[PDB]
Amino acid sequence: MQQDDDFQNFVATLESFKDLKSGISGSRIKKLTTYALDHIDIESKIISLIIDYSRLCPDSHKLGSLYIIDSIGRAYLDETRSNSNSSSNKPGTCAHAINTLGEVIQELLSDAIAKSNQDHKEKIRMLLDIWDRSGLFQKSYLNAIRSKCFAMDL
Amino acid sequence: YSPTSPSYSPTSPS
Repeated sequence: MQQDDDFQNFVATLESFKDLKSGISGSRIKKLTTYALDHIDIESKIISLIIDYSRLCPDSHKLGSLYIIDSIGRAYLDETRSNSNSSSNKPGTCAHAINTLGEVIQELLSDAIAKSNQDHKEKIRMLLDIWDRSGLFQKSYLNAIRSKCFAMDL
Repeated sequence: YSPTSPSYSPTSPS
């Protein structure tokens, strides 16, 4: 790697994601997740960037950001689940990244479904269905859709 | 081909 492969890859990839319409290509998700998971030395910066990336951008990017938050979130969750407070010090990092998404996931989901059509809705329903199917998540931690109405009532 | 490149789903982040 070189000095040209710094946070520039994450930003430039998310920017190229915003520059395009339709399609949620996994390559851009791979670059984002790659630079995040490469060393985990940045949490609130990466998280503020993807959340606000969804915030400032159209519908395709609400869905796209849900898939980005999904990959980095699940990867963070497994990586910090593999760790323990008896083998780590100084709170922060991916643990706090998930904790920070935990304050916006409610509006990210509820808007991403309300902005969606039957197809994108069903995709968001499938995303949360896979979260529940994986057993990596539990009840009272997914109410984010402002209760089942959104994609779960139909 | 598909609308994604490479293909990706909530099944696995990696």
